[PDB]
Amino acid sequence: FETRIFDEPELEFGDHHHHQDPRLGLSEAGPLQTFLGDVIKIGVVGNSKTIEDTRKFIETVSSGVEGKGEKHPNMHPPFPGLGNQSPYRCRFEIEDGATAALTKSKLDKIGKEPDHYRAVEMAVDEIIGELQAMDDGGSRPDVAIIALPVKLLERVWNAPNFRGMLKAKAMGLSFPIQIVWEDVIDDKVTIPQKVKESSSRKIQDIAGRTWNLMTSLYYKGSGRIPWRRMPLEGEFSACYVGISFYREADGQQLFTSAAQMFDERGRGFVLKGRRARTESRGRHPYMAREDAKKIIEDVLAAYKLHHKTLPARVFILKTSRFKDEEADGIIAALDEAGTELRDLVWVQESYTARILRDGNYPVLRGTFVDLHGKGLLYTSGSMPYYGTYPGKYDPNPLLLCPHHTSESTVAQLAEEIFSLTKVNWNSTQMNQRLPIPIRAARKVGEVLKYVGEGEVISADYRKYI
Amino acid sequence: INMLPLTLPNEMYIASTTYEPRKAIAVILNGDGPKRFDWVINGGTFWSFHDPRTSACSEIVDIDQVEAINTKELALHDDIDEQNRFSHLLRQTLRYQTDSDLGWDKDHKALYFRSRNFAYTSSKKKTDANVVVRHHAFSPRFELMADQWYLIITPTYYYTTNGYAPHQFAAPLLAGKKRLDKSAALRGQVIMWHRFLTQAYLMFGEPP
RNA sequence: AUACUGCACAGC
DNA sequence: GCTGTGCAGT
Ligand SMILES: [Mg+2]
Repeated sequence: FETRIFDEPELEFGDHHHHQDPRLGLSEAGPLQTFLGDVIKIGVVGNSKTIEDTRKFIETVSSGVEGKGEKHPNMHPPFPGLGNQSPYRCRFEIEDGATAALTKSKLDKIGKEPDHYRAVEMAVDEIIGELQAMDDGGSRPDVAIIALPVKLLERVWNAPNFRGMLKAKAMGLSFPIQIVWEDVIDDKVTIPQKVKESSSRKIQDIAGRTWNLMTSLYYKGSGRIPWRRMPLEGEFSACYVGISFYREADGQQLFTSAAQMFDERGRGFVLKGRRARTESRGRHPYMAREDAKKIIEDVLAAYKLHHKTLPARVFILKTSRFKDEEADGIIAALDEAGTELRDLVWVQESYTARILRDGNYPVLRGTFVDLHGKGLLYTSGSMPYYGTYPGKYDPNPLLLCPHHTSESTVAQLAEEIFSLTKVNWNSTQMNQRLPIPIRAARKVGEVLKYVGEGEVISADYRKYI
Repeated sequence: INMLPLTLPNEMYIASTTYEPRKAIAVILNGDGPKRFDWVINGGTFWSFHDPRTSACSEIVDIDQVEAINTKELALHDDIDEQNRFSHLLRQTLRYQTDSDLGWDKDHKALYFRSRNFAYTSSKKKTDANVVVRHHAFSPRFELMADQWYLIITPTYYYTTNGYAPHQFAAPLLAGKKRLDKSAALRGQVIMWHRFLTQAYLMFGEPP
C-alpha cells in the first residue's frame, strides 16, 4: 500500500498573489474582474425593525471589524469595510424606495394558525407579492435580503418547506433572494430552536460571520465568481458532473433524477433530467437508454449553448453504484459525442476503515493511500499553516471506485477531486470535505422538490445556493 | 492498517436443498447433537467449511447431493450477490468461531465481551483495561480487495447495567467516550483485538 | 435560512 | 449500502 501526501492548489484572482486563503487573497490582491468602484443595490423585506437593523448593519460594517483571531489569526483578516480598503473593490448601497414592509394585520392573519400548510402558503404568496412590487418598481434590486421577523419565523418553524417554495417562486424573478435570519443582523434575542424548545442557537464570531455573509452577497448580487480553480498539469475543458436522486414532499416515492455540471473554473449549471421508474431503493433512473442518452444529450446541449464547443473530459461522479444498462447508455452517448477521456466513479461516504493514525499531529489535509484497486482520499485534515486541528475529533475520508472502468488511474482522480474540493461559494472556510457536485445535491433537491408541473425549469445554481 | 488479512480454507462443502431458514434453525436447536452456527442461510444452496456427515442431524439436505470444491474458485467470483452470500457465510463463521467469551449485537452489530483486565503478552507497554459497565467491542466487515479478503475493524463500546440487562440512555456517554482519540486510544484497541484474534477454520494475519 | 466540520436518530 | 430529520463547537 503506497502512500503519498498532497498540497492544496493555489487560487488565482488577478494573476497576482498566488494564495490558498480565499479571504487573505481577497484582502491583499486584485480580485477577479475588479473595477475602480462598483455599486451593488440591496433590497430588504420585513417589518420596520428588521429594515432598520439591516440599514444599521450595512452602514456600520464599513467602519471596520476586529481581527484578533484567537485560533490561527490568519484564518480571517480584520474586515475594513468597503471604503478605501475594499476587499471586493466595491461600495454597497441600499435604495430608499426599494425596501418593503408588511403590516401587523397580515402577520396576525398568518399567525391565526389554522394548520401548518395554509399559513405557510399565505406567507409565501404575500412575500412574492412584495417581491413583485419590488421588481415592477423603478428601484430594481440586484440582490434581495429576506430578513423575516421572529414571529413569522416561529410560525414557519412550528412544523412543508418555506425555503423550497420561496426559491421556486423566485426562480421566475430576475434577482436571487438572500434570506437571512433576524439574529444575524445583530439582535439581542436569539431564535428559539425546534426540538430543544427553550434553547438558543449558536453562531460564529462577528468578523467571520460578516466575511461569509458579505462574500455571499457579493456573489448573489454581482454576477462574477470571486476565485477560479486554475487547472493542474495538463488539463482541458472538463465536464465534472454529479447525479442526485430526490423524493417529493407529497408522499410520492418517485426518486426523480437531476444533473449538475461544474465545468469551467467553478461555474455551475443545474438541469432537471428525466423521469423516475424502477427503484426499489434507487440505483437506476437511468434505465437502458431512453433516459441516459437524452440526459447526456441535454447536458451536451447546454455545454454547446454556453461554451460553443464540446468537452474534452467527462468525469461522471456519484455516490451509488451503477448498473450495466446505465453504463452502456453513458458509453454510447459519449461515443456518439466523440468524447476522448471519460470516468464513471462512485464515491463512498461509507467504508468504515480509518487508518494513518501515526504522528504526533493529526493527519494532514490531503493524503493518498492507494489500496490495490481503490483509493482512500483524506480531504479534511490539518496543516502547520493553520497550526492545529480546531475541528471535531477525526475526519471522514472518501473511497472511490471506478465502476465500468476507463482510461484513467486512481491517482489522477484523487488529485483532481482534491483540486475540486475548495471552490466552495457558500463558504470562505478552508477545511472542506466534499466536492461541490456532491455537496450541491441536497441544496438543489430542497428547491427542485416543489417546482411541480412542467414550466421553464431554467439552469442557474445562483437560485439554489 | 486497521484492516485484517483473512486466510481462506482449501475446501468448501456445498449442497442443494429446498428448506427454509426458520424451521431449520428450529430443528437444529431442538436437536440432540453438536450445535453449530456457521451453516449459512439457505439462499438456494447450502455452503459451509464443514463436513455434514459428522454434524448433529444434517436433515436439511440429503446425503447423496453433497459436494466438495475448492474455495479459490468461489472467492474470485464476480456477480456480487454471491459476494454478499460469501460475506454472510464469513460473518456466521466468525460469529461461531469466537463464540465462547463473546456476544453478538442485533442492532449495532458488534461483538462485545461477556471485571476482566485481559492482560495479553506484548513487547510494548502493558496497556490493559476493563473489558467485561464499559465493554470493548468491534464491528467486523468483510471486503475483498485485489486478490485477498479482508476484515474491517471498528472499535466501540456496549453498555450494560450488570452484563445481562440492556442499556437505557447510555448512548450520549458512548458518544462522549468515542470522541476521545489522540493517536493512542484506537491503535491500542486495534492491537488488542489483533492479539485476541491471533490466538478454528479461519486464520487471521497481521494488520498492516 | 452567513457558514463549515463533526455527532445522533428514523426509513428503505 | 444510500435518503430524510435534528444539534454543538469554531
Ligand atoms: Mg446560501
